[PDB]
Amino acid sequence: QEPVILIDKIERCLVVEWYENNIRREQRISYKKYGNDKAKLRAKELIEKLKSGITFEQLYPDKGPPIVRVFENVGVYNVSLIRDRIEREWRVEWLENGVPMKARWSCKKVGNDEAQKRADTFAQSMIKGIFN
DNA sequence: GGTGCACCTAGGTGCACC
DNA sequence: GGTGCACCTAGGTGCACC
Repeated sequence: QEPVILIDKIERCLVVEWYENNIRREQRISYKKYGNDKAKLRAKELIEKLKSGITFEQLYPDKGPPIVRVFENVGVYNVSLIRDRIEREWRVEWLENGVPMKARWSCKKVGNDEAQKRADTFAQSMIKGIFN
């Protein structure tokens, strides 16, 4: 169930295959392009990142569903953090007095990193109990 | 036949420009 | 302040050399 390096001599590429929950996911590294030494090193780098706890989506957000829910229904307020590729924005959803509410930050303005930082700071500070 | 450098392309991304 | 559209990187492959 740990991440593993596979060889595809027909495609002339490595394949780093690992399992999250019960789903398998692979990432190809062509040694036709990168070469044997570089490919093995970059695959090691990805192995290191997966050892750190990084998930699939934060590595390849381009791949997967358009709307991704980082977490949802967090106890009270049912706080949720969402990444939306269609509208290219970071959103937070919660329930204040049984009322659905949401905020959004664009990525076109500040970028993926700052938009995630502001949405995360907003959401976790909401869980701390200091926002209206 | 195997290998990897050198190009090429499509699509995400975020800055500049008002 | 919001967009358009100039960049950038990843992914794919031909092509002289082992």
